[PDB]
Amino acid sequence: MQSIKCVVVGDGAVGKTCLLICYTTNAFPKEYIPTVFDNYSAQSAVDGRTVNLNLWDTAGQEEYDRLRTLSYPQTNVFVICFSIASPPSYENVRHKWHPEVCHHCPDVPILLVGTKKDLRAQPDTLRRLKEQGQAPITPQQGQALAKQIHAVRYLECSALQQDGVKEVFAEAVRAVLNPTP
Amino acid sequence: MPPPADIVKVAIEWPGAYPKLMEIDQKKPLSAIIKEVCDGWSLANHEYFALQHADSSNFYITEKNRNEIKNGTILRLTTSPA
Ligand SMILES: Nc1nc2c(ncn2[C@@H]2O[C@H](COP(=O)(O)OP(=O)(O)O)[C@@H](O)[C@H]2O)c(=O)[nH]1
Ligand SMILES: [Mg+2]
Repeated sequence: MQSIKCVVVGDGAVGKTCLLICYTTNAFPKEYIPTVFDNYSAQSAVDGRTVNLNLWDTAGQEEYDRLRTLSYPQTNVFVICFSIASPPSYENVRHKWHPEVCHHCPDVPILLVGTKKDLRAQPDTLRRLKEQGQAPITPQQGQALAKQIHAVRYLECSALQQDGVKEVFAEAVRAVLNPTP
Repeated sequence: MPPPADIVKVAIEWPGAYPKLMEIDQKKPLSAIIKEVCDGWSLANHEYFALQHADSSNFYITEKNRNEIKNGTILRLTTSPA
């Protein structure tokens, strides 16, 4: 077979842990626990081929900045997440996450992922964001950010609904096995 | 008063090698932990090595203080002092 190291990064609470646990266990975490680091594995059929994924969960908090970058050596692909329901986490892709992974792993492919798409049209989220003068990220905005940071692709998912999660990691594999110029 | 955790997550650096992110079994002797760490970096003679805080304190890790290590602490593999 063939293994691939995939690290998932992004702001605290954007949904990194639920993404990974849903993908690898088909269960949605019952309780939020801050991540320190976690190494998961998956074997996935991707375009008729069986691939091993060596998956890493990271702490998004600035408190663990140095710890997180110790997980980056030998990474083959980064999945950078922002929450569709938190525009500040989108801006931190531009200001923190994309520059940090490129600083540590020059030219390593990046998949951009908008999480929690089930919240985009939820009235309560819409009302809470409106009190902050905000609105959920649109798919076109997600594409525009992917273009800006030279991500291989923008994808959206809801780990809670188990909607689009499989496709994120299949595209991560393709970024390593079928490099695009 | 609550007891310490029996497993703790740490990162360990060895200058020139790739870092190791691992969970430490706190019921396992520190020497066995160091042997596991050393094995990963193709190092033998583990009793000639020690773990020390990577941050500015640079305290050495011992059987008597390993209970104070929190999850997410960065350690450095070094030569034992004595
Ligand atoms: N509505 C919704 N909530 C989510 C989703 N994924 C995660 N969450 C919630 O968002 C919070 C943070 O999720 P988590 O995966 O731990 O984020 P992390 O801090 O990036 O690891 C938790 O309360 C989760 O239940 C999702 O797809 N939809
Ligand atoms: Mg997490």
